[PDB]
Amino acid sequence: GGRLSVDASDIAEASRDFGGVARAEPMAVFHPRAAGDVAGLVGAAFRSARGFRVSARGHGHSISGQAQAAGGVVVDMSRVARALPVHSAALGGHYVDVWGGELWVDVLNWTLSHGGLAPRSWTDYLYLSVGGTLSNAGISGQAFHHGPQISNVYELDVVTGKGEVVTCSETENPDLFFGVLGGLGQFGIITRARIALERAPKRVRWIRALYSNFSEFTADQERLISLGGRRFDYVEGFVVAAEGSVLYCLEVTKNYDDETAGSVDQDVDTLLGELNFLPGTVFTTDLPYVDFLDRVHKAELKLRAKGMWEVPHPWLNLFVPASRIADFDRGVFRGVLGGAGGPVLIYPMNKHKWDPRSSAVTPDEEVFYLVAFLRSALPGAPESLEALARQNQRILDFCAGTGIGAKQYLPGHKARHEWAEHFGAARWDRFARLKAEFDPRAILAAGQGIFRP
Ligand SMILES: *Cc1cc2c(cc1C)nc1c(=O)[nH]c(=O)nc-1n2C[C@H](O)[C@H](O)[C@H](O)COP(=O)(O)OP(=O)(O)OC[C@H]1O[C@@H](n2cnc3c(N)ncnc32)[C@H](O)[C@@H]1O
Ligand SMILES: O=C(Nc1cccc(OC(F)(F)F)c1)Nc1ccccc1CCO
Repeated sequence: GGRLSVDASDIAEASRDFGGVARAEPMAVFHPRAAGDVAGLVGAAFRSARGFRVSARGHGHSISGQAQAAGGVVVDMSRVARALPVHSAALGGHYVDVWGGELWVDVLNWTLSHGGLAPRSWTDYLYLSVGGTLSNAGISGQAFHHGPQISNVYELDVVTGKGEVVTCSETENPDLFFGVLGGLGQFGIITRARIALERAPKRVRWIRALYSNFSEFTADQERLISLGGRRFDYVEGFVVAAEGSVLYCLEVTKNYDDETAGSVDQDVDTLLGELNFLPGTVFTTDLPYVDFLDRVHKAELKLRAKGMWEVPHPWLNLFVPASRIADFDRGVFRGVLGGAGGPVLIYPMNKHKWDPRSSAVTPDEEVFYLVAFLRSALPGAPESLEALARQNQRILDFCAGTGIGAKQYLPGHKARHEWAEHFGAARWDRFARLKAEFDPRAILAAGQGIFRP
């Protein structure tokens, strides 16, 4: 049903990612029409004498070649008839079946136009694939309450490293289901995901407030994620330099529709009155739900206009235990980064919203932060990338040297002992046994660099 391509433009795209450093080239790009085509190509890789590398590519947003298949085949999962959202009296809510390669922006537009429904857990940027985010976690300001996107999926169709098509969920083949979720593409290619949906809000009251005190900023973020009961629907934060001394910006939203429109003003005021931000630093925006969710695509268009999008992105994302966040500000925000461009995001989440059976690796603490260092190197300036990479290593060295039990989100580890350390003994054993069962020849997502044939 599908086709192998050797088009130079296809080979070039499959040989690069948003990180802009890793450049491992495949022999061909596979364009599947349906799941059976993906199964055929993986089956052929498993049956071949050589056992060539096969990796699915979502939207190519990896930082360090995780979707690259050196001298093998890259499956271009990008987009056919779409399934309509479905109501279930047994689940007590809606769901939608989507193709693994579908972009979250296309999922949103589809579900809104078919019943005004939408996923309840997001990423900040919607031009990412469903299979791509579900293989990591999929995190944004809703995760503290709904959990990440891996906690908002009922079922999957997975093409294993043996080319077998398996339907899995908590009740059917749970080992494969939980293994694949946060699994870094190690156990199969997601061809279908059954996404949980809620009736979508119509509008968003988007708030930002400034802080000069890190203890008050984090104390307010930790109180907000423990609510209610009156609560915000989104809790994020970011670090700001004195020009435009360190400032911290709290970012929150209150979702509303036609029914709740008359209570949104007082709900926001009651919640904000209980906080400790700097007086006269509250900024507010009122806009449609789709416009708020697509806010990063707008930042993207302004960057493409300045030739500042197709630059190297040495991004570093860390999960930091809440017990060590104060030390982190002193040593990193004030220390390492004290004194190319890019935001530094920071906000806490609740570990109980993360299913411990999945492959995702979080710190061993109930409340932990995501600290996202989203810095870009200067265009056509290799020394800018090098200096940023040295700063990232200084951040990891700081965590190592002070015993902060941080974990990398989207891990960029190379060595086997680095992966052993990342997972820990119990999780590593579970991970390796799943690999022996579902991808014994290490064909899938070899660009992650965890296993070898
Ligand atoms: C570039 C970027 C990334 C990003 C983001 C904003 C931008 C500009 N904002 C994020 C956010 O708010 N929250 C979050 O959790 N992540 C965010 N990211 C990172 C993003 O999630 C990752 O880059 C992730 O890899 C998804 O991106 P993408 O869809 O482009 O996938 P990929 O890079 O090609 O593949 C990543 C790994 O997954 C495997 N893969 C890909 N598709 C599948 C399927 N269908 N099944 C199984 N495995 C799959 C790849 O082989 C690779 O190992
Ligand atoms: O990339 C983002 N968010 C984002 C927000 C505003 C501007 C952004 O910079 C960009 F260049 F416009 F993409 C990125 N988040 C992300 C990235 C990787 C891993 C996890 C996250 C979630 C942090 O909230």
